[PDB]
Amino acid sequence: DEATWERMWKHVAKIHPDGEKVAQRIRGATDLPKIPIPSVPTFQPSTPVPERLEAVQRYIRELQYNHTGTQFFEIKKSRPLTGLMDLAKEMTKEALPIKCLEAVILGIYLTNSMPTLERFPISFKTYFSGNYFRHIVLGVNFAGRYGALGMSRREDLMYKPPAFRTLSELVLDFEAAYGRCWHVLKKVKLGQSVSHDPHSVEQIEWKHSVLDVERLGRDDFRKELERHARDMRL
Amino acid sequence: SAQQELKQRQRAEIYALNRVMTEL
Repeated sequence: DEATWERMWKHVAKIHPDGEKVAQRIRGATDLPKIPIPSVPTFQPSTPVPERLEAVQRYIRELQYNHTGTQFFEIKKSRPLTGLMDLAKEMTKEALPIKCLEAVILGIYLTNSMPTLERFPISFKTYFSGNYFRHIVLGVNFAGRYGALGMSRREDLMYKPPAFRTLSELVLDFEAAYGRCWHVLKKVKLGQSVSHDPHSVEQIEWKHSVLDVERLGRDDFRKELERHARDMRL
Repeated sequence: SAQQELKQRQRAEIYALNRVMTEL
């Protein structure tokens, strides 16, 4: 894949202040810091699922957020689960920086071994300064409590330990986090539970419920998140 | 293995670039 490769370097030349010298120095450097390949977390059966989730999120963090502007693992959201799981395995083998969508697939791959853990995508549409912004994380449920795995440029727009007692509190935490960086939350897309079968021929349902956060209002927004939580226990 | 020695150097370069791009 040489075409893509030189595409990434030309795009860096534009956006960075000293675009050209940066590519020269890095591509031409004979000695670079060797990056250790992150070890895939494997768990004893005695380890509680919350402690497992911290290790999965730590592994996801080690890969780092992809700031290069070029995505290394393209994801067709309509692919069957067994196709995305093959792709997650290759992220595991390539071990490259990632963005929001790739971390959701990794979170599913690494939590398929936890049948007591429910996983479901949560994507957000936010508004700021005339522009729209889309982000997505992996919602998780353990022992009746809610949390999230994901990848973001902000610390409070990804990992939440499974401590929220309702889905509303989890989502409103994200809305509050969006508000702290002056983003208005326009729309929330919540998916259905993801099968734990890594060979499953079914798609992820990214849009089982679409909530218009402005046209709904506070309490009607809360009732909709509670209906979605009720729906995942189907 | 010519494929494999190429992915390791590319990975070192991607993370070198990724570090610079985190200046924001």
